[PDB]
Order: sequence, then structure tokens, then C-alpha cells
Amino acid sequence: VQLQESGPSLVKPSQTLSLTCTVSGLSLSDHNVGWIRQAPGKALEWLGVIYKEGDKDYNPALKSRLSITKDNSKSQVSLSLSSVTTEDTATYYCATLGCYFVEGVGYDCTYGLQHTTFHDAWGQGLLVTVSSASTTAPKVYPLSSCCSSSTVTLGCLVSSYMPEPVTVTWNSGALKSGVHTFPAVLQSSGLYSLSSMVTVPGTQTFTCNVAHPASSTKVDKAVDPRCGKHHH
Amino acid sequence: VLTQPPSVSGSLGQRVSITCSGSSSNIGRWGVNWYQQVPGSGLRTIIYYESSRPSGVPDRFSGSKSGNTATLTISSLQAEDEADYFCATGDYNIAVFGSGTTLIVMGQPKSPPSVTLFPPSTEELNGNKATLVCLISDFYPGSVTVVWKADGSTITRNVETTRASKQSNSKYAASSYLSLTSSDWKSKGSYSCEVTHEGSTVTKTVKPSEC
Repeated sequence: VQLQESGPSLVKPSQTLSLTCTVSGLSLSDHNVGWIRQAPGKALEWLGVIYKEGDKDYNPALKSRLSITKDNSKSQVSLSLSSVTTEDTATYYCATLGCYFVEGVGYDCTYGLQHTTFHDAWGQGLLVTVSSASTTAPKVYPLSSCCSSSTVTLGCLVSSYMPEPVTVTWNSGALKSGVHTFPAVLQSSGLYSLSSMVTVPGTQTFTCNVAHPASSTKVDKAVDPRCGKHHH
Repeated sequence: VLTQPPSVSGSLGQRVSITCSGSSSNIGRWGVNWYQQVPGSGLRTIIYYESSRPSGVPDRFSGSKSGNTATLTISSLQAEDEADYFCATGDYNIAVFGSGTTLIVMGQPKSPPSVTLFPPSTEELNGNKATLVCLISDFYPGSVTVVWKADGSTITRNVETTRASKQSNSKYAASSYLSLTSSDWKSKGSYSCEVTHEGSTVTKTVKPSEC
């Protein structure tokens, strides 16, 4: 059981934001699926929900701009938000609306819960940014703190990209101990840059795997750990 | 909208409670749900209806409701509990969520920041660019101030520093960037990154002319 959001992470203002929630290991026939978003540093905002039989409820404040449909055969739930502005920049989540009978009171429902197993049922969340800027792929550079310590420190600079996010791994996900990927900063140029670091106490090669789905780019970059041999 | 306190504090092993006040239409009538979001990940359901918890959430979390005010209580705090907590309920055919509460766990051991100042790579200098990366990690409390320098002179322009963020060991990390041209890079003798934390400064220096 998994819920996965997908769709453009960059949309132009006044256009329509369209996302797809693909539901794995589950049947949309007997599951309510809803949408919730979270603006940068803001509280959660309910969008709407499509029930088992195709019935729908929406947030009154957004009803006029909101459309939720679903295709049982494709195991997909759709979200359309028209005439988007910068206020619509947010991390969008899809989740199940699990309902249950309370013996004494009646029926009640919970977003992010499965109706019978009572398991967690949240999507991963997809950040989509309403901006007029275009898609800029990142230039990735190797970081070396050589300019002879016990713990060599190296990394990758993922520089000047738009839009968020990028995902960085090391050696195809094999190296995870001692790694730290930092949050991105926004610079004067109007583009994002972040860095990932590896501290290791070498006898191995280090390549970082950068991926920027917005530009469909994927770069593997080898990072030279050695010091006094390269420079001399 | 459901009213939550913007933030609450507590120390390790101590009990903390987060309130969620609504009205007789939503909280007074229908069930209340709570959600956890660590800054690195998304949303996770921790309790539902009133006091029931999904599979895999600890026994420390529990919920209760008195009239129109619901409460999420964490019995004995731990480091991983530092996150944002949101409540939610229904009015009828409508769902309403809370304003959010940031939970901060105090009493964690202090740590000075590890600082690494990276120079610009030769591949970036070929594009007539030069960005200096100052990586900061393993510091608590999560608050640092970064000041850049060049030949002992402070620089304020073309400096972008990220706020502190929670990393894997539950202390904090941050990063600061100094974007300048490749001719500006060789124009000075030495650049440095000063990181002050709890009245103590850690400084790392880089030199283009030597390197």
C-alpha cells in the first residue's frame, strides 16, 4: 500500500495545477481519497475528497477553482486547481479518508488512515511552485577541503537550479553513513543551490548522484578525495 | 479554523500537552485527529478519533477531549518528538485543520559546531564563477550566526545563509554561501568563515594564492 503524488513541480501563474495520486496495493473502488496541501511555513489546508462511489466534497474557500476526479481502473485520483497564484505554492499531499463505526456514537473518518487495517496512509508530498521562472538544470561541482586531516571531508555542490527539489545520493545509495545533504538556499540570481557532504574516517571512490526531475536531468559526479597527489 | 498554541516546550522525559480548541459544531460533535511532521519528512498520523493510535506510533502519545477543546499529550519526551503537530476534525461534510504547534525539546546536550570551508572547484572557475561553501553541523541549540571575512574585512553582500535545520543525530546543521566572480576570488589574500554559537566562535580560513 502506497500513495504517490506526481505532476509538474513548476506551474506558471494563472494556469491550472494538475496532480495525480497513484494508489498502489489498493483498490479505489472502496477507498475515499482526499487532498491536503501545506504552504511554506503555513498550517495544513484541506482541499477536498472523492468518496468511494464518486461523490465529492470541497473546501468552500477553493471550491470554484477545485476539481477532483478519479479513474478506478488506472488506480489514479486527479487534482485540478485553476488560476493559481503564488499563494498556491505548497506541498500537496494525497491521503485516504478512512472511516470507521464507533459503537456508541456512529460513523467518523480520519484523513491519512486506512479504513480497516488502521494503518498510516499518507502520500510522500509533492512540492509545486507557482512561478514564472523557467526550468534551470543544476551544474554540480566537487567539494574538497584540501585548500592532511584524520577525517577527510568532501562533498558535492549542486549549484544554480530551478525549481526545487533535487535529490542527492552517494554511490547509488550504498553510502549513507556520515552523509548529510543540506537544505537549499536561494541566492541573488534567483536560483537554488545546496550542498551534500561526506565525512569519512580512505580506501574507496566517492561519486554523488544528483537528480533534478523538473529538468529530467541526472548527474553522477566523481569527487577526488586525495590531496597531495592531485596538487602534486 | 482550530486554534492551537504556536509552540510548546519541554525537556527529556517530561510530559507536554498540546491543546486544540474549536467550537460545538466541529470538535464538540465529531472526532479529533492529530498529525506529526518532522521537518525532514511529510505528515504522519499519530492518533485518530480520540485516543486510538495507528500501528507503529508509540504508547507515549495519547489524546483526549473535553467539550470543544481536544488535547494531545506526550507522556515522556524524546529527541525524535521535536516536530510540528497539527489537529483536525470535521464540521459535517467539511474537514478543518489546526494552525499548528511547534514542539521543542530542551535539555539536550550542548555541542559546538563543526565547520568546513570549501574553496571553489577548478571546474567552476573555468566558467568565471567562484562560490565558497561553509558547512556547519553537529551544534545544539540549533542557532548560529555566520559572518564572512576577506583579509580581515567583513563582507555583507552576495552572502546567503540557510537557517538551522534538524539533521540525523537530532542536533542541527546550517550552510552559508559566498558567490563571487573568479576575478574576485584571486583578488584577495584569504577568505574566512566565522561561526559563532553560544558565545563561542569557530573560524575556518581559505587562501586562493596558496591552496
